[PDB]
Amino acid sequence: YEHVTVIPNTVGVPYKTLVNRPGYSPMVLEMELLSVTLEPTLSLDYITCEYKTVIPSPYVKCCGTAECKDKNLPDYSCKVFTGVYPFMWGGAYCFCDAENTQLSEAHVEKSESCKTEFASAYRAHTASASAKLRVLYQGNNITVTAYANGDHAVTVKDAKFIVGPMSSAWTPFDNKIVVYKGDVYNMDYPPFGAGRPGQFGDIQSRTPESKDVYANTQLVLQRPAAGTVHVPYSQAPSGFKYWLKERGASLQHTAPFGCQIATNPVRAVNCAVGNMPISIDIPEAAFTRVVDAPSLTDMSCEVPACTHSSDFGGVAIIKYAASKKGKCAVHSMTNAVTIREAEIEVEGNSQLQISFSTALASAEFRVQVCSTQVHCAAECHPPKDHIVNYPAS
Amino acid sequence: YEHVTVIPNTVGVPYKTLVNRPGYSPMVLEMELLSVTLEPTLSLDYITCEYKTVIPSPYVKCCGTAECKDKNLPDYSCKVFTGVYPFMWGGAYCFCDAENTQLSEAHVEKSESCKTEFASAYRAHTASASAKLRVLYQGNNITVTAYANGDHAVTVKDAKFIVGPMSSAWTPFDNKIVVYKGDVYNMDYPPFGAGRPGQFGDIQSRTPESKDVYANTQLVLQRPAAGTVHVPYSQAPSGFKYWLKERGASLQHTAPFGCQIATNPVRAVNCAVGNMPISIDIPEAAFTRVVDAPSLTDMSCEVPACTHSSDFGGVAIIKYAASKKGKCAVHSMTNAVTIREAEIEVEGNSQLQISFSTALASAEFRVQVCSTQVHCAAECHPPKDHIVNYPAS
Amino acid sequence: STNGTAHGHPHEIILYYYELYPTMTVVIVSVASFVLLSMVGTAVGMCVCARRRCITPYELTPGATVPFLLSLLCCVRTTKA
Amino acid sequence: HTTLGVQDISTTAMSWVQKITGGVGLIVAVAALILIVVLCVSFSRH
Amino acid sequence: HTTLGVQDISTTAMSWVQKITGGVGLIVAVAALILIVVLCVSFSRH
Amino acid sequence: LSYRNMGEEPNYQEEWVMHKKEVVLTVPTEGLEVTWGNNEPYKYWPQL
Repeated sequence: YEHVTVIPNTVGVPYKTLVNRPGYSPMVLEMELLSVTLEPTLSLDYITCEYKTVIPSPYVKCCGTAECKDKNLPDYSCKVFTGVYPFMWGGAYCFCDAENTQLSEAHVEKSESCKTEFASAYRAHTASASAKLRVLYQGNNITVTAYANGDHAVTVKDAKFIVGPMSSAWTPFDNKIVVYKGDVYNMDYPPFGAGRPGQFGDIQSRTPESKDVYANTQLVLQRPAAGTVHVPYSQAPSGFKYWLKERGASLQHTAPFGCQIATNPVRAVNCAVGNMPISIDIPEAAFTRVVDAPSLTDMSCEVPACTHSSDFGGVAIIKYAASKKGKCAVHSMTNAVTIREAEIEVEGNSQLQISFSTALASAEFRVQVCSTQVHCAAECHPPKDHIVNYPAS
Repeated sequence: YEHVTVIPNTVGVPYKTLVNRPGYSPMVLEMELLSVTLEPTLSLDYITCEYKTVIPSPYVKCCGTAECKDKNLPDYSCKVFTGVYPFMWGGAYCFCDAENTQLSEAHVEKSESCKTEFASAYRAHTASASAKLRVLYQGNNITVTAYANGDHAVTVKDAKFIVGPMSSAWTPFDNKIVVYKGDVYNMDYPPFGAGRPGQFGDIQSRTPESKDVYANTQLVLQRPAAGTVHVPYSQAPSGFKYWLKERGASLQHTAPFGCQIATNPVRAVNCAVGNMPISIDIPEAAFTRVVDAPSLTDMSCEVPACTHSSDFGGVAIIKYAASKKGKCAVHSMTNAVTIREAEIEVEGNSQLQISFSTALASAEFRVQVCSTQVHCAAECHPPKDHIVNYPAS
Repeated sequence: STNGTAHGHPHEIILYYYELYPTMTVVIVSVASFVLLSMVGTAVGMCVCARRRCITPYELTPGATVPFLLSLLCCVRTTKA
Repeated sequence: HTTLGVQDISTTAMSWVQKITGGVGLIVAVAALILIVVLCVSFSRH
Repeated sequence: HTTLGVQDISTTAMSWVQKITGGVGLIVAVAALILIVVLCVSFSRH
Repeated sequence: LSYRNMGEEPNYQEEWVMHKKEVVLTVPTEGLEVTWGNNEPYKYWPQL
């Protein structure tokens, strides 16, 4: 027997459903969402890391002129300085006084760390559903973990479970995201080949192992000091190193609805929003004909104690007259009151104690025991605490 | 100097643009699209193949009863047949006449072929476009391959090229696709754990090397023949084998806009539709001041031959009077006529022959040679062919 | 938290505001205003109807006074001088 | 759970207040009709 | 490149036909005005 | 010291505590999550 039900996308709240197969005794199932996964479809634009300013030994031409060769390298910079007289350990390196030159060449490359220390620039398109949920089937708690697409079926205790498809459609991620180790940031990063010096994206590469790189660092060579062999330069500091200090809190801490952000793959776990359908194909092996059950007559409902709260703060005693010994289902016919007991045992002229939860001060509710209904009168009182540590219906 | 231009998304048609930097002599660039692939992500749902009905030796219990054991196997079927009297080579296998039983057990597994012969069920999300543009820069054809997002910059001959972003987003693939070897089908396949017998998805597995499998084949054991040892059964034939015969033509043959479908990884190649922008940052080293050019005067235009077609079916001779020897740009000031020549050489009292393409029968067009304009009168005739094998403006 | 006593009377009624709220009370107040308007409209209609009754006998000549008391407060005071 | 749009209890008390409103509306409606009736009587009298 | 919306040629001939239409419209417009003028003359005469 | 609401509007706030400090934080119906250094986040929920 296929049972279709819709529950809100709220983790930690137990929801009860009445399964009524015609000709068979009613069944009550308790369902609770333990966690809800939203995985977005990603497309890597580029990756950013620390840059390496590769500077070789300067070509000091004694008694002559050196010439710059235009090289096809990222951020390639070249300059020749006239009238240089450099000094070494044992004296002057050159013979001439003013007829010497120094060729200072430089270029920007990806640092050795880029394979380990890097930030990935992703473009989030669409996302999917998928999460797990528990359910008390036949007086035992069972764990069900499946994709919330409404296609992925999972069989637990000979019962087929179909979760989803998700009602919404909200995600904490934007159309452009940035991922560093275990932190995800909603960033409007610069496009590929449009990075600025000193900012996030000053060095852009396709993958941490990629060959060709983009570099905009504003590298300019300076004239060396008097009698000194060195390559002085003016360059904007690493944009990635600066961002790692001035990025702030990630989505894990800033996202609404209490979203938990996980990595590898990047997805949002536990997120309250919208509803979710759940189909349960209960086997006929767990059903019992009505005839095989008992009836009930003259019923009276007395409420000796009631406190309107999030938990079952109400106690109710129901008197009855049963035809025979058997199991009867207990369910509240009022949407404001919820019963803790799913099924109880009856015999003849006896009584039953049930725990109930309600929000109303004056509660007039109908309780369906087996196939017969009884009216309950209750005057519930306010609780001592205004704020509670657990969610309710 | 940054030059922004918009060309239609049409492969095989050359487009000419006039680059006019104030104070510098005009420049003509001929661009032509080469290709425009399209790759879209895809999350493998499952894989389907031929199934294997694993049937062991039947347990024939002579003078006794055999009992079925409930096994956790895909499509596990068990049955015990009473009053069996089987025969072998040397006579009867059992002593008793009617007190014998036969246990017939069966289950469905993935065939050995599943590693080789299989169809993959993918879920297509978003697509990433990648191409190829030919540019006649400084009398030489250059190849530019970049992402059409309007961010990925490529430098060829010291000129920065920015392609895109795309005007439009159409793909021949739907949200659900099926891939078999080199053929892609737009199929609305059944979800994981919801396959029907005899249909595509009767056997569902995560990967061709996966351990656990889903099976719905409608397998029922039958009673064996009189004095015969065999396991007769009724089962719906392989859904994958049936689909391989009744699938029809793939996307490669049915897709619009003349799409070519490639595999490993799947993606659409060659597709027209919409326009595309192109930004070219031409270096200042490829520009020449105007003061370093010449002029012209008195110019008559004679058209000895014209045939209105997709190609340059028109010939035009322009007479002139030049001040000095230099290069002058040739461009049609009429949007209906296109000139093959971008630049020519002038001297003094001479002439020039140019090739032109037009659609109109009566063509009155202005040709701008250097900085002076000339009126051309042409009476073009129809071509021999009604259908051509190359696109035009 | 915020206890929502029952009453009474009224009193507690306003206490509930804190419990489930922003709103609630304002809508009730609007309803009360509408009720007051209905009450006021009825009274205005009643006064016009009272005129409709005193009509005819609005010309002149003896004849109430008379039924002018018993007489819906005008009636009289009205008959007289 | 819980959380929802009323109205709800608390019965009795609730009825006490509700009963106070709308009665006067009925009164003025009846009075209006009665005034119309008398007006028609005058119209007939003329 | 052709593939555009007209109109275009063929001059002369084209003018021959065009000139035939609209002239009568001008005539009836002028006549209308003249009739109004005469009407005003009558109004003045009265 | 960092804190956020467990609802639609998280409103993340961060501060480096160095001296003796007393902090008063409002707890909404959805809940308030407070992280104090390297300790596991403390969850709080107001009672009716």
